[PDB]
Amino acid sequence: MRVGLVGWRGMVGSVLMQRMVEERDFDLIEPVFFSTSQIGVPAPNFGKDAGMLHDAFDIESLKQLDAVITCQGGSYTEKVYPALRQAGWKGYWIDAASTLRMDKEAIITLDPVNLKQILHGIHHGTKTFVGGNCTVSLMLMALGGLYERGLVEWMSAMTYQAASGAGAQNMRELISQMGVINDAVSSELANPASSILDIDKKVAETMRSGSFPTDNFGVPLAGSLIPWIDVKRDNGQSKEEWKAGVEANKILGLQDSPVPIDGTCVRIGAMRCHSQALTIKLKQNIPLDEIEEMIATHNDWVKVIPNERDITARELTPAKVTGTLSVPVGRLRKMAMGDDFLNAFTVGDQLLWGAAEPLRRTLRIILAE
Amino acid sequence: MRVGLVGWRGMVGSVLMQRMVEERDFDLIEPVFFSTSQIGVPAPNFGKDAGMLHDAFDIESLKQLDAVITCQGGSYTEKVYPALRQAGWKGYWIDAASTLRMDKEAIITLDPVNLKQILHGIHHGTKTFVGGNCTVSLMLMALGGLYERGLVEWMSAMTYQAASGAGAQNMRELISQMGVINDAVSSELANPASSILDIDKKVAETMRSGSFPTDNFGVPLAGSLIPWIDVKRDNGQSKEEWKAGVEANKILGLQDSPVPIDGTCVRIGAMRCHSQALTIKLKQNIPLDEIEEMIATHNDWVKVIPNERDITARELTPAKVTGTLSVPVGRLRKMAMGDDFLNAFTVGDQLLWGAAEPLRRTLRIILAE
Repeated sequence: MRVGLVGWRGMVGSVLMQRMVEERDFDLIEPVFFSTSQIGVPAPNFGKDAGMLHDAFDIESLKQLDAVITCQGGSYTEKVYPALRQAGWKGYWIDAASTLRMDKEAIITLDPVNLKQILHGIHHGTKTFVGGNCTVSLMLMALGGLYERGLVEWMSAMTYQAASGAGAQNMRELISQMGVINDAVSSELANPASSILDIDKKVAETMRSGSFPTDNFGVPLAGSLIPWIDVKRDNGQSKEEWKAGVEANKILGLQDSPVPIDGTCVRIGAMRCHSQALTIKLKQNIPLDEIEEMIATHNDWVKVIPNERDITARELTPAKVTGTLSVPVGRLRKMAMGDDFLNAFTVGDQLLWGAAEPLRRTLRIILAE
Repeated sequence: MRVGLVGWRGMVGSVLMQRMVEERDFDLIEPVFFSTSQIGVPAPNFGKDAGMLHDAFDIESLKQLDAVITCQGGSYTEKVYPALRQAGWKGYWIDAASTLRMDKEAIITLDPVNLKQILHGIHHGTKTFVGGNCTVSLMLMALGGLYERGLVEWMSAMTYQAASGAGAQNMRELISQMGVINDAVSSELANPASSILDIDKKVAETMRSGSFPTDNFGVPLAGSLIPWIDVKRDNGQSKEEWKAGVEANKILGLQDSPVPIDGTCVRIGAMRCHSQALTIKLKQNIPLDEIEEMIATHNDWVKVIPNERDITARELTPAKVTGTLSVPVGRLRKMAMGDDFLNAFTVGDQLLWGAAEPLRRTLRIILAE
């Protein structure tokens, strides 16, 4: 199989390349590397020679491929995808971008949750497979066991989203902001006799100053939070908030009778893990033990953490999860509202299950069929 | 009125002192400053001479006071309060600590919500007045207009709690951790062409290292979060999560038919403002405009932030709110679950309405009555 790679040098693409090397995906394909900047020079060698860099915008070149995996983003997909399909290309388009998620000819791919749907699509002529929104994918990796059994009546999701969701430049800005905050008080910070209110005064002033680095976020992130992600929609949701309901229900094949999913999506000062605090309304009163089993046995990556302070502090955090494929879920308990209300808190890596991992897995599924 | 001040040198105490100076509270009282480790040293001069620092554990000296305002904490109250009351002291005990909050003889004070309850207490022999949990006070300052009208069926609260809530050393530690994170990658950040994954790897290693300053939190906070605050309770709640239900219903005088309040309390890398993401179940489908009016008209400090992207990012954040008495609430909209589900996101300063402000206001109410 001849597989084109686009956006392999960017953040998501570089994670994908790392994972494809780790899993020896390249052993099974003929990789063709494309560039949006410079062509004709040697392609990256991740273990074997792959020839030259090809023109990412050349329709004839793309037409010769059996598949494309693109992490290049929405602008690229919009520019290339329609023309490529119009030109008669029937190969597999595997895409990280949101562009095609809700297209009638596309399947959103999260195989631990919807392998059956993916396989049906492959067998019946679906050629476009799109990774879902990071928060959606991470939530379903945590709660797939409940959703697959049709037990969720509705879910409120309040999120704690990392800088990586916005981009590499945003991550850099977050760290720079952290440095500027510390710089303001570093001389007196470690002196317990120094006025804590004077320290706070300087921190607040620094964060409010015009020179505080906020080009990417627009406002401070370090030391703060931003309770709005992406553009406004007419009903008052942000696009980030709206994505959950439409995408999860497409993944789950419930568009005719969707699970209402809503809440507030908040950016916080984390690098690359999204966390989510969930109010889950269940259709029945299920014992907590059974809920724990349903969740834990759904997939190999979900990890149900005992509901205890010390273990939670150590295991259920971005510090623990960053750069791993593990999806811990904890604080699992019935709520004051009733035995059909379930609290959950989950953490997941935005770049792995939330971006790169479903792309390589989809490739492997297509190969095996 | 002779008023004793205990724990005035600490963080909440320092904020209280600043506020009492700003509002000229000292003009109305005879302040007597107490101490644990500086007995005999001249008392602070905030405008007038207050003599010398008295012994905070001497019951005989405390008995000469008409009132005590204590920011000293739970262990101090546990030791001094029973002994002082048993000695026959009939003065006013105004306390920030959680200790006496649920005692039958005590009133939880948040006068923009329960002035009437406080006044009735004063006129009927109540001599113990206790500030509520920071999260409870801040939530009710935002949503008092709905709660006082009995329109809330239940509420799920997912919190984003500032470092200051854990203590002054914890806030310092947060800033310290920010510095350590930046230090690890400062060279790479200054280079435009550095790899984001290399930067990410170093940040994660730094956060996980024994050298990372985690003495107070036990785990990283900067770059992370901690979805557990305070001790575990038998039903799986943390103490922090349990406080909202018992305290809010006491404040509102709803013990006979309490509003269910529950959720997950999470520590994040914010300086001194708590933020809360609320799923509010209403007993009726109230028009959104009317909800906003009910919220806005409740008190002088709540601020309805229009549900627009740019204004939300600028106004509904710790960076905006820090060190002010403003309690913005925004993202006000009906949710996917139905028009009797209200989303709300609110931010409030932990040290003001969440700690010091109800104490000085209670003093002023007692003085005026």
